[PDB]
Amino acid sequence: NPNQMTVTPVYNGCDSGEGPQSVRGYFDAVAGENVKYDLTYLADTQGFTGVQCIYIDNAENDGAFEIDVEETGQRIKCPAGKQGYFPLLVPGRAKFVARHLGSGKKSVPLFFLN
Amino acid sequence: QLTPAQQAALRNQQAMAANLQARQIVLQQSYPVIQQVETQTFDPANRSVFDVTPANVGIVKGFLVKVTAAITNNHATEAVALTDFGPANLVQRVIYYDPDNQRHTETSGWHLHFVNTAKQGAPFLSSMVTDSPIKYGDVMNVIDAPATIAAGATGELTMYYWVPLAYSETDLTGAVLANVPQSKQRLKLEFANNNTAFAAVGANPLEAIYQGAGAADCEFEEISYTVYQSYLDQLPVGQNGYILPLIDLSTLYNLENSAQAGLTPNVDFVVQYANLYRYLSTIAVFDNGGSFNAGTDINYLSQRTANFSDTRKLDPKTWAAQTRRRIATDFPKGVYYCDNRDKPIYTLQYGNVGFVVNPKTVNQNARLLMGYEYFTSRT
Amino acid sequence: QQLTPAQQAALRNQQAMAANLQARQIVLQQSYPVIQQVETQTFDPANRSVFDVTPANVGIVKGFLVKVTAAITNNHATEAVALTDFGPANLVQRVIYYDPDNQRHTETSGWHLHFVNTAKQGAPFLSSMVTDSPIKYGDVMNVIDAPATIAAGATGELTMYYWVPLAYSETDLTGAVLANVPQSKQRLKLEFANNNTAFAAVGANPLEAIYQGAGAADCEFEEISYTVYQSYLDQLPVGQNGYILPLIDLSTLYNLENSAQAGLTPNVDFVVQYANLYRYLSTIAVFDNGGSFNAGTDINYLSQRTANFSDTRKLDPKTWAAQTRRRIATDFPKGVYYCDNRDKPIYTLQYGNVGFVVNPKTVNQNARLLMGYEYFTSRTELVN
Amino acid sequence: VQQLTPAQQAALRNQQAMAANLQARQIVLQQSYPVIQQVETQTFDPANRSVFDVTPANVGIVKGFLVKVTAAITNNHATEAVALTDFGPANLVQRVIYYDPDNQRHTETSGWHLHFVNTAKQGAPFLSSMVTDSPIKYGDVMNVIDAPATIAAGATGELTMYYWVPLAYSETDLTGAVLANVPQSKQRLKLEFANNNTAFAAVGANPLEAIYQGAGAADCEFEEISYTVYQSYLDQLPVGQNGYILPLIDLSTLYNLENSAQAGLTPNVDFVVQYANLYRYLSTIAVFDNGGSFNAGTDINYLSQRTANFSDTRKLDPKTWAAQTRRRIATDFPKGVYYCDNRDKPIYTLQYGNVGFVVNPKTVNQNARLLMGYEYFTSRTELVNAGTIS
Repeated sequence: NPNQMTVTPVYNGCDSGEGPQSVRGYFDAVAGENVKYDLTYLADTQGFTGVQCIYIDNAENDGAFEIDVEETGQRIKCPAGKQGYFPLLVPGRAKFVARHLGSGKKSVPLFFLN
Repeated sequence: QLTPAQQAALRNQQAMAANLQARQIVLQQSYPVIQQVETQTFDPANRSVFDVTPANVGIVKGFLVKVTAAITNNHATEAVALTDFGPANLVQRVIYYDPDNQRHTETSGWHLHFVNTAKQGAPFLSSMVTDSPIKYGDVMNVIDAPATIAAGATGELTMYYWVPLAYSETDLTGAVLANVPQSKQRLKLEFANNNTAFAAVGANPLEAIYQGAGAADCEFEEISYTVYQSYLDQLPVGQNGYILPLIDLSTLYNLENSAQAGLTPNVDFVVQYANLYRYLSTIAVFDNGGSFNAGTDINYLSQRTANFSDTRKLDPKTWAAQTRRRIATDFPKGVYYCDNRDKPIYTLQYGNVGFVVNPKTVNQNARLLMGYEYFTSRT
Repeated sequence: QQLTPAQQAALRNQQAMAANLQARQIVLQQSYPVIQQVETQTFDPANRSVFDVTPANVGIVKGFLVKVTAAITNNHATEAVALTDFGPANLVQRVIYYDPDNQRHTETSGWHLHFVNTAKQGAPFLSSMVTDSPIKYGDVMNVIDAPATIAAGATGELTMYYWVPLAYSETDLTGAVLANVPQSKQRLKLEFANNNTAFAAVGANPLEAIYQGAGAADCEFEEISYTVYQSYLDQLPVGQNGYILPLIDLSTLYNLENSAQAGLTPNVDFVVQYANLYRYLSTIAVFDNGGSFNAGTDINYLSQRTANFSDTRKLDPKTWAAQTRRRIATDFPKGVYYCDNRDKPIYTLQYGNVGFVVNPKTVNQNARLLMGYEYFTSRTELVN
Repeated sequence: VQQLTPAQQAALRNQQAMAANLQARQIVLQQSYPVIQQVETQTFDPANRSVFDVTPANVGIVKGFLVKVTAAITNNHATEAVALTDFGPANLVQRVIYYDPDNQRHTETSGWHLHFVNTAKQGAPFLSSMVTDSPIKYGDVMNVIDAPATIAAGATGELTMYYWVPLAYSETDLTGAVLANVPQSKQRLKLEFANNNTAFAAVGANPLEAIYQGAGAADCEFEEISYTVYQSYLDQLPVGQNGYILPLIDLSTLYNLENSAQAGLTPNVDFVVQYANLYRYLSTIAVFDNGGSFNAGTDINYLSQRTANFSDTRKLDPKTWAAQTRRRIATDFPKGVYYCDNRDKPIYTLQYGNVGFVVNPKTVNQNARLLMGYEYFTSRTELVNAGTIS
């Protein structure tokens, strides 16, 4: 009742184990990042570096936090507002790209650098 | 006597016995209640995500979500036909958060629907066909969808989903106490839209409702939902206030799904169980690059423990036979089910366990969509 | 000690309940079930349609299985008739049972009794389920059967079965009737359909009819036959005082009854109060909308409500139907609504007056709700 | 005043023995884990052989065997087709016999009787797919038990059949289960399959044991048959201060299915098939093979179970008898096949023939007979010793 409303969850702020995560590339289709992380995982800020690919960097938070990550150019340190339920969305607007994202388990650099 | 171990076993038994007694008393003394929480009619072209706010009352067992829709095929000449999941794809995702903002279930409409069927022991809310001359049958169209929607037409589909908190009507494990002022309940429903509901010929039909040569010109006219909240009303009161099964109400029960890739012909593809959870059931959907086959692309399926020891390594038809004993029919093409209700998969009880699929054929973009039903208790 | 009469009487119960259950368990573990034919008769309902069957007085009687067959001929020159929604369930119009003390138990319509038989089975009563099995299981024996249509000039054959219960189930003897004795006669009375009730003209109310169509006026039964089988327990265990018998079970009545309620108006809550003291196990509501039977489209919602205006299950028609699909694996015929209260029977005096509610969206002339109840209830006591 | 009564169940037992047995069973189930494992697969041509002796694995407590059978049948006739008989693929296995490690036989019956019991125990046609109005595409997707309704002249049909050979009564009742601890004395699961002489019936011939019948039958043949046996057992066999913790009543009781044939039927005369003593009969199946004709009750006046004090405990017309069966399997068994459930109160005579199964036939053709099928419990023997030193 009394909608619309939104209710969100986040691991932003606590860190029971520091960690790093790696890999991922694509060209014209929608790329998906599914996390199955019950044994070794944490939710963290992500760092997206676009190197020679100067198409858009795309960041998709899950259904609980609808963050649109806007990127163009050289990389930076970003803080996602992730959902506690696991999710990952990614999209690149350029063709034939290297995405080398950094999934951080630990609260992170809140700015953007070239 | 009995020493240390025996202390902890005795405690476990006093706790288990106390729980069961409390459950029995709640069931005999209380009162059920199922009441509408919210209804809305909309065009998914305008909005497809809704955050429903359940009422905070007593112990919450779950939500029955009624979903109706009208779809029009405006293609000049071509029809569309239901996909294997059809109306089960009217809801793309469902996520529930309790008053402490702890997330419980977070899964797809199709996975939730398959679990609803597994728990019923037959296709969920279906009407069985019999020779009875008395006119029983599909009278009320509880779950229903026109097979096709022609260019220029509007169809009315109906679908129901039960979003569980409590495991069942008698096992509250999973029930919700909605006796903590402050802490409210959150039910997010993400519905299908024109992009997800219609698949062109040759496209992957996994998340779609209809597929066919007329897909590009199909549009929802509207979708409507009504959420009913379920409740065990008139709780019994005793000298300590409400008589409540404390273990039941502080234990969770969730459904979740994920996608795994990396399959290659004749090689065992192993999906490890993400250890600590007590896995009650596992659903594996072999999305073979958009193709869904009736077992012909699989050599065998199995559940294996750290040892290389298989507890049920079966050819596809025999695997299907076990499922026919559970739901009186087969799940749709490429959908495989495994019941572990009486002895939940629980690593730390017997090493790492994995769900295994050894594929006979592997197309491009092949993957296994895994759906789990599990408890995650005091530990 | 202080004797709290109320607390004590309850205690006395609690011991009564335990004694009853133990006696039931012992009876079930120790007698042997028997089902035997009591009477068979073949007749033309144009001659006689009411029969008083006399059950045999032996042991504890659990119920009666009544087999009914019939041949119907459509002699219309050109028009056919088609089964109504209830069809062969209307071969028996009414059934009434009286025990040896002449206490009446069930008294209801054939259609209501049949719907309860289905509810208790968890599927259409004695039906044959359709499957993909290549082995030739199926409708082999035509246990309950009737042709969908009877064309002008044709004769159709029908078979129908009804279970008239005394005992609640095979394991719960509540409602059973006690034959260690002397007593009277029950009077299993069967009132059958005849040419007047079985055939409805186009536009007429099909509620009580078996066939409806343009050929109705020229339809006639050729014959009806019934065979009553009595199910009972023989070789009753004997102990110390005599027969070991569940006294509460045998002094409780398990009955089915039906009635008609009128006074419906659009968008207004039509409330049918539960008639107090009985422990209502199930409720069936048939919305006979002036001869029209609709699949929920003439109803806004249905509910069960208690004296505070508090609804325990106020549901739209499809959701109400969903609950029923969980009980009988399909839907009851158009306009027939079911409500299961078996585990927690509706019992006023436990929580104020309760009512069954229907808020109609459309109300035609001569609209009414036909209510069918399944209940136990016994005596009741109290004091200051 | 019917007999026998339950006071002879108590008089027949030591409640200490039964109490212990049951407790031990529960500990084993709790401390055991269920396993279903392939033990053997084989493909062959019925023209060369059709009888096989499968050797189960000697591990833990064996509950039963799931037997998968597939076959390809070619109708080589020039122009005539054949159609499934009433039993169809249920006749892919003609007979089954199981011998335990102690050389004691348990089940010895026909494939069709075994299949009908599988159905009775499931409460619906065994491993069938029920039809519903669900728009979601559940249904006969996997063809678990399947066979073409007809095989036209020149065509080849593919069939699949499954049978569950039980040792244990159910998943929760281990009565009849077999302790096979790996000590090397072998079990024997004997299977006799259909062949080119039993699978095809000519028009006018008795179709009882056949899979297909029709004008092209003489020219039908098996291209091949394949079977896979899966063994279901309980593992992590318990050990205590006595050694193996084992239930003794369960393992000294036998849960068997057996068949027999009786002849001598005469119109309007009670034909009585006596039950033997000692056995606790859980169910009875009677097939009225009326000289090759199988009718839907029209050749029978009534069926009953009779005894020996009361008279009949359930003398019923064929349709009413069928009604009781519809409550058990949600449909009717095939034409001429009659079922009787006595699970809650097993037929147990103490004297031979105290109780009989009755069929009073309306019409009796030449070579008429009743093919009986029984499910029963009967006691074998147990002791508590083993050793091993190395």
